[PDB]
Amino acid sequence: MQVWPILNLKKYETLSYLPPLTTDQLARQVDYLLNNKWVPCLEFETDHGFVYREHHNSPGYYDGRYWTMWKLPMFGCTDPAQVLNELEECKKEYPNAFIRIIGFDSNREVQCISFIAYKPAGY
Amino acid sequence: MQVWPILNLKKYETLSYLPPLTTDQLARQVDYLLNNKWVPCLEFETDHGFVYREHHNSPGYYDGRYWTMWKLPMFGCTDPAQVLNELEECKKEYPNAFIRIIGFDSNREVQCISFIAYKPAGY
Amino acid sequence: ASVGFKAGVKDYKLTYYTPEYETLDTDILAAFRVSPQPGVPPEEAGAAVAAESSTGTWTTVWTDGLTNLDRYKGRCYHIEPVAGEENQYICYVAYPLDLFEEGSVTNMFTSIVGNVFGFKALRALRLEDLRIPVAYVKTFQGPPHGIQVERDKLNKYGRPLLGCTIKPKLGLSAKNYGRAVYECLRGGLDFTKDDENVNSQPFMRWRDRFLFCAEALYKAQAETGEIKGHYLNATAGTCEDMMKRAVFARELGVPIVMHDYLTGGFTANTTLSHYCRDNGLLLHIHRAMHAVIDRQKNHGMHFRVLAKALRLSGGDHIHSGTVVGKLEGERDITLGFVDLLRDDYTEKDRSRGIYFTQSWVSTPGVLPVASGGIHVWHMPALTEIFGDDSVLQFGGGTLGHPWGNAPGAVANRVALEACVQARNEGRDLAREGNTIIREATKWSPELAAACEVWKEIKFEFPAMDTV
Amino acid sequence: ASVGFKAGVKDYKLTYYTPEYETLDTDILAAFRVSPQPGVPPEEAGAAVAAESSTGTWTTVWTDGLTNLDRYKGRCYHIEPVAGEENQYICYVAYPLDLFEEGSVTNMFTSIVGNVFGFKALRALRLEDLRIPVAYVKTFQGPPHGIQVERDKLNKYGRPLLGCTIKPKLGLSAKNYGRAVYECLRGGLDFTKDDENVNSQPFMRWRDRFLFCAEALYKAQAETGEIKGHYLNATAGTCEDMMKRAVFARELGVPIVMHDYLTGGFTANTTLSHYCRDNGLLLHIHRAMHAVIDRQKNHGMHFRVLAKALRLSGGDHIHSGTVVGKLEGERDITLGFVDLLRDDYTEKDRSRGIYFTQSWVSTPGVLPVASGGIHVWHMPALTEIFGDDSVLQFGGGTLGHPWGNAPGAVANRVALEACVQARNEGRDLAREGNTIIREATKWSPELAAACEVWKEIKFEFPAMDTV
Amino acid sequence: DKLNKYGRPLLGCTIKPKLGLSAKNYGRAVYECLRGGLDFTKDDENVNSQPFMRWRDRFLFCAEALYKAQAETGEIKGHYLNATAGTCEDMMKRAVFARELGVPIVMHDYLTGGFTANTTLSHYCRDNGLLLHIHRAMHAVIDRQKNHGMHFRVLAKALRLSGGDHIHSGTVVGKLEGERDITLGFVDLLRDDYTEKDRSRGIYFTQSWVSTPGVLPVASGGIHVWHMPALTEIFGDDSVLQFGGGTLGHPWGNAPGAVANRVALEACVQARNEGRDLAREGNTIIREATKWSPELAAACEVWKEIKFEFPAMDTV
Amino acid sequence: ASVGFKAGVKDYKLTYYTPEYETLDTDILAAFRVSPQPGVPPEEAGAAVAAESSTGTWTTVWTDGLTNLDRYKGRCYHIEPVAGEENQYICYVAYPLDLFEEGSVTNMFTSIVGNVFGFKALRALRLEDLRIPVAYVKTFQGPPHGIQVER
Ligand SMILES: O=P(O)(O)OC[C@@H](O)[C@H](O)C(O)(O)COP(=O)(O)O
Ligand SMILES: O=P(O)(O)OC[C@@H](O)[C@H](O)C(O)(O)COP(=O)(O)O
Ligand SMILES: O=P(O)(O)OC[C@@H](O)[C@H](O)C(O)(O)COP(=O)(O)O
Repeated sequence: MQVWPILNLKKYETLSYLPPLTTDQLARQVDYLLNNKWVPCLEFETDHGFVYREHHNSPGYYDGRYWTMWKLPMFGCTDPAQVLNELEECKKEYPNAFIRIIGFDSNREVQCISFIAYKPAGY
Repeated sequence: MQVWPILNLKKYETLSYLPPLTTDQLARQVDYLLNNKWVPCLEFETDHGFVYREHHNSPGYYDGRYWTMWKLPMFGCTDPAQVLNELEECKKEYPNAFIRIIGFDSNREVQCISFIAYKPAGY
Repeated sequence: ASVGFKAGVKDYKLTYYTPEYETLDTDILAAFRVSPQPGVPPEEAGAAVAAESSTGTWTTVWTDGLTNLDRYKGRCYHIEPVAGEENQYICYVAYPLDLFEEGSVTNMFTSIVGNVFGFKALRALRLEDLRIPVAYVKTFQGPPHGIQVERDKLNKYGRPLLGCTIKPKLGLSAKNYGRAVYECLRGGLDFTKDDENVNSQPFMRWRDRFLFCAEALYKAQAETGEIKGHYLNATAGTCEDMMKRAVFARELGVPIVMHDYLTGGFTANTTLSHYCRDNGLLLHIHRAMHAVIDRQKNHGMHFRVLAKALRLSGGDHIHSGTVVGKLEGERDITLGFVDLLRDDYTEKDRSRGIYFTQSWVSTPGVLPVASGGIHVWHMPALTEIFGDDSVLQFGGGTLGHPWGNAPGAVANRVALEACVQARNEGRDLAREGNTIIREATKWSPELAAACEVWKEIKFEFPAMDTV
Repeated sequence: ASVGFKAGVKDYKLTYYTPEYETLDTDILAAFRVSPQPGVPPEEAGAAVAAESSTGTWTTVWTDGLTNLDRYKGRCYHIEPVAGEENQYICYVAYPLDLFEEGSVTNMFTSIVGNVFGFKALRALRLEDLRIPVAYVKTFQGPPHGIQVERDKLNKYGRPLLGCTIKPKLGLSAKNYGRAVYECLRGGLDFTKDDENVNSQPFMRWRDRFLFCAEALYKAQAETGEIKGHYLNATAGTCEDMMKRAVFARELGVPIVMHDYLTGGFTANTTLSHYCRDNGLLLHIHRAMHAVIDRQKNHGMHFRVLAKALRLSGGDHIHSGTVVGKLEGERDITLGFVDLLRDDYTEKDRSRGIYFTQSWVSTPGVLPVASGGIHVWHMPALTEIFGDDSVLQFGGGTLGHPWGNAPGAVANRVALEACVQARNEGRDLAREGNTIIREATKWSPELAAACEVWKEIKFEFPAMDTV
Repeated sequence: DKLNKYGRPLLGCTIKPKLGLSAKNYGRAVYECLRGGLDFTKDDENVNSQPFMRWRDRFLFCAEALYKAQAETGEIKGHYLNATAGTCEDMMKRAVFARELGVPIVMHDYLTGGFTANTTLSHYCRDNGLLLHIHRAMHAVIDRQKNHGMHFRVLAKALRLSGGDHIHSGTVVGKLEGERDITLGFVDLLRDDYTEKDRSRGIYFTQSWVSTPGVLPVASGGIHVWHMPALTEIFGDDSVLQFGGGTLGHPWGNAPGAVANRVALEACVQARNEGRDLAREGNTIIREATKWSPELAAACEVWKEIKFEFPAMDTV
Repeated sequence: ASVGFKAGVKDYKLTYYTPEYETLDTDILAAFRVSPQPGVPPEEAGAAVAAESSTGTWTTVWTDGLTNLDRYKGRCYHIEPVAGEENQYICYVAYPLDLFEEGSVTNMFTSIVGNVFGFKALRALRLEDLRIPVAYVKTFQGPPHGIQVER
């Protein structure tokens, strides 16, 4: 009977309960994103990697959900290399940030993909 | 006339005003627990050893009352060694945690026993 | 079929003495200790009690024929003479469920205890017990929280709870009240409380008291790491004022309020109990004025009846006596009503004064509070008579310690944990009581000093109310 | 100046027996009948009563030094042995004005009567009287209307008011209750009333009762040309329910509501009294449960204390006994508290059990209500003992008449006007009582038939509560 | 958007036994399930306010527990607090305390409570930012038999109109009836803006919704880790998969029980996203995960042989 | 005393078929007309109805040990075959008073009729009658007026 850990066990939504993604696996999720014709975009955050409540406590309000946008959504992108390329450029500019890849479905205006792609050391 | 101390005098409910329990004394409380046919269970906490109020201030609400469960309640346990054994295993896995032994009375669904069994250094 | 109407007065026994009656499970049953005047026979005395407390009057009225009196009348169904007493009987009366308003302890008492104690034909009358049927018990909310929930909210398990009444009763200012509160709480007591008569007075107005006590309780809680509480008294002159005080306690976020249920009243108490259930406040109940009604064995109402009435109306704690302290309370009779307050089922047992078997259909239990003239040397007896589910209060016993409140609290908290450890280890608190306390004095200078002060204080007098 | 603090228990007499004290005009004074246990001397017994009902506890506490106890402590200032009794004294205690919350009868009782009756060191204790200082009397509203205003609103002058309790107590349906009400009212009675235990029950819910009784009272009023009223009972389980009932009575436009002040409580009663003052409703008060507290001469609280408490909390009528009926009530003691209820000033007079002189600073008077086992032959005694300012009620005495309610009412109204005319003419009701009634039977067939039925009914037994 | 959850079905868990637990014990079981990776825990449909556990004590302890698990994991958590009650007044009282605690979601039994009370709560939830989970307790008394009653698709349409953010829609593969085609038919009527007539799925009329938002279908009832690939395949990302016995029945307790379900699901999402066929490689995907998840492994052992297969009463 | 916890699914009849039970006067009793699927025996069909309408689920959970299930569980205490019908029985179930919210017909139905009619293991199910105990009847207001008052 194993006891599930308590310390240093922050998680990051979809796919963070699986073993770390190798670069092939990462590339495969971006392919899935592009194959479905969703628009990719990257977001990064250095200060508040996790949700918290500082300005309000009413139902549905949380601080820390919005991260900052890296450049612009890559409309018309079709080459996963282009996406992975931006990831590298962002990483080098913000080595201290959590970075995630999201994909928009403009038709339903819902993000159909969202997963952490890079985490600072210590995490 | 002695003045009762103010600093570093946190307490931990039942039995914490008595001199530290020797291992015989500890074993005796676990016997009392088992003799009454209550179910033992261990709980540990590393972050908030004491009650506090962060998410609400209405009557009866306090944060820090729930600790995390070590394994599962030991239903059917009858040997105090089994309990003291888990204590050792938990201590070695969480040397930095406060750990306590509780005992359930399933009939009334009330904890009839609860006492701190291990404290991190500095405490 | 509508026998005719014939004006005139006739014996109550003709209609209200029904020795063949089998009681229904929905009937409210009553055990009265009746002392008739010379020349008035038991059956008539009992029938007269059953009559005026339910449907009848002193002379025949024609309206009885518009209903079915057989189904509404209260009836004396059994009489048993009292051993060793002359001209004293225990008359049992059964009242049908349809006579009571649902959820109103006020209505139950207005019928059963309204006028019968003043009949010219009786010398004295005492209500000893009531069997409240489970169908009537369900129409009540009962305690706002009860024992289990209270321990769960305060995070306190495995030992009685310790409290302390600030003294002098009246006369302290609001800032001084809070100062005395902070010092008692930081020493290890779980609760401090307003004395029963502290409401709002020229020397200290309620809102100033509530405010300063909140600052003090929050300070002691931060210092010790244990949840603390201070009972804020909401007793007041009008329902409106009572609610005002409860509302500010809710706004401060404190865990417990208090009410004097008999001087305040059952109508006001039921309102506060419902409010407490709705707002998460624990409710402590004082029985101020009870001995005016329950002390004497020949006339009045026994405390067990008033304890049952409170569990129905609502309260999380209720003062229940100390047995060994300054106010009356015999051990067996006390253990009897303590069971009626905490348990779900208590079987008939005349040795403890319990005349009827009582079931509570899961109405939560009330925590009994031992308070009144007790001190450190009484700790083993108290832990032994009451057990873990009780609140032991020491007013003079904390504020009378030679070193002040904090050390006074440590003394009581150490004496109690010593008894709990000893008991849990197998020791006999009844026989090793003083050894356990004496042993603790070896490592607790605080306990030691208190032991010196009260070593010779005992309260032993013959009791007035015995089985 | 701050004498030192020395822990330990010491005699209460050292601080609370103060025989040299001169009472202040703002002090609340109390006369207790104390019966100490063997070995406990009067001074200590009295000092102990004064101590626990005000500022002290069982052992010395250091906090006394933060205040000026001399100004807050209650004190036993005089002890007088009881003639013919052994080991029984009347101890007088004075309580400073600062100990009480303004306008709260609940707080006054919580201090003076809260815990002292249960001391192990006393055998029995009885509160006989209280001198309420005029400075404290002004903090109360008192009766919502009072005698003068009530007569003015109802347009009734020159004779006692007549009322009638519908019977059987419980069991009638709402339409039947209204039918019995209309018939009693049209015969000449001024009021009909719910019995004290009629609240809201399976057989008859309150709103249906209030509604049908309004139709009935309005019908009798139109038929006779005299203002009629029916006391609608607002007693209930919670303050909320009580107010709901009072509010519908206001909406129906009826003139009077009713409350059981002791089973309901002082806190709920003060709320209703204020509501009645604000909405023009007359308030009738029942003393249900009083004999559980005031019957025995050795323990309890006398009715005069509970009558004073009601005049302060508020009520326009209060049941005060009949003297000659089925429930206890001695003539002299009764005339004593009837004066305390109606007059503005009553001088000390031990022959009637009045221990202190009482002033009311114009707090309106309360109308005493004689009810309980009385009938037409008692009319002269009742008119003679009580006078014009009273309400005489006949429940069985109206509904038990052989010809029904209307003729039953005429019987009582004719018997009363006969006594009023005779008295006003100079006749002596005490000596010519039966002649006056007998003379009326010659021209009132209704009175005649009632006389036949109750000619031999008397209620004569020794009294338990005597001066 | 409010919960910040995208790219996979949502995971929930019903606390058990249905009735009988005390308020402090309910919160203890809630904290443990949430910290293991489940997004939501919930009151069972019949947990309202009862002698063993009164509602206000439950709401209060569950709030402490959910806030603790949220701080530990870094993911937004929710616990559906049941507002179903006997009168409209009592229902509103419960919704109001949920709003005061700041929790994100309440729950209502729309058929036993009623449409009139449900519409009132739905409006209140819109006005106060509360998500509303709907239970269909009592539906099979009306929709089971093919010859008499009302089909569930009609009751599902009625709920999307009256109001609810989630609605129980069956599991197909679990302990309660639900055929695949008919289920996929009303799941489309619940989530999409337009569904064309299609008798093969029991849809008799073409239905348009003029942008009325979609309702999230909730699969709950006798499902476990081995059903994960079928569930992800039948329902897709927009669904809530609930495991009551499937979490509280894990041999190591609630936290490990939650990890088991969260790992099994992310494994299926990754596999699907990579191109694998969940229908054919279902068991391989789960089996592969057991190699690195001791938690999943233990659950697989317990339920390996549990299936619920009986003929259906309601067919096209 | 806390028998151990053993994960895994077991027959409902082991805990919920209690033919020896004497019903209490505070119990809500139910008469269900059950039609089981072929291969599912009456006792299990009835036990399954009693189980899901009160305290149990499809597999063993450890939390049962934190309470006293014996006092909360609903239980199938009697089964009687239906005359002239094949594979149809009347199963009687008793539910303890503590399972219901006072004054809420909504809660009574959510338990007794909430999910059981949709079990894959049953073909059809019908609730024929309920014995509402007088202790539960008193928690309701009932008709606003009733026959007598209305007339
Ligand atoms: O508990 P009851 O019998 O109702 O009696 C009431 C007493 O408890 C009372 O509250 C007290 O003030 O006298 C206790 O003070 P102390 O702790 O200093 O003795
Ligand atoms: O007035 P108290 O002494 O309080 O006593 C109360 C009685 O008056 C009581 O209300 C009564 O119902 O018994 C009177 O009925 P009846 O008129 O038929 O005798
Ligand atoms: O979803 P429906 O078909 O309405 O059916 C309702 C079920 O989901 C029901 O809520 C449950 O309690 O039985 C699920 O528990 P478990 O997860 O332990 O199986």
